[PDB]
Amino acid sequence: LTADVLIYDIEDAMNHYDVRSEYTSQLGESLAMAADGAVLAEIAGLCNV
Amino acid sequence: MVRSISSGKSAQFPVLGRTQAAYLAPGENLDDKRKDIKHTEKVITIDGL
Amino acid sequence: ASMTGGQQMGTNQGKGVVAAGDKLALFLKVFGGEVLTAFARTSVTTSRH
Amino acid sequence: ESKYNENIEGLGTATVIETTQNKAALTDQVALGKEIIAALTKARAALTKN
Repeated sequence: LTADVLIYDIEDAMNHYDVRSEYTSQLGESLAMAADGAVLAEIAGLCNV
Repeated sequence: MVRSISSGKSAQFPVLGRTQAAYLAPGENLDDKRKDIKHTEKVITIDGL
Repeated sequence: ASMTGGQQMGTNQGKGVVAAGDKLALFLKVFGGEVLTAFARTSVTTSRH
Repeated sequence: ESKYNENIEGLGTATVIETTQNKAALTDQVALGKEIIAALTKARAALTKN
């Protein structure tokens, strides 16, 4: 499982904010989210379905 | 020219012009006549890389 | 009683723009000092796993 | 452009055409220079008036 971000440099030229740390954090939260949802689905269905 | 600017997307410059210099006949009003000053800018947008 | 020759700081003016509806019009929308980040999403891991 | 200049009628530009002379019969490499000289004088003056 993964998360990926590509950014045209020409936009980082004219930006007027950071977006680095924010991007990183969002990737991490995406990871954790995927894990939790996957698990819950698995127990719920796979145990009793 | 060549005047340089960082940060944002596009650039623009303000301009203005002339004046009207009139005598003030003593014992009269300074608020009597003002045609003020015209105000407009010209805009320039960069092209990608 | 309004005062004409109001000097019209911001305005289009120019020549052939006609219009001249209201004011600003010409000006710069500027915020460079802060960002709006999306929401932190909590999780159930590890804990009860 | 068309009909659009800057700062009301306050200022304005122009492009000076050659006065009563043709491009076809030209490229004689002599009359050309003279024509361009006088026309350029007219251009300079037209600038000064602005």
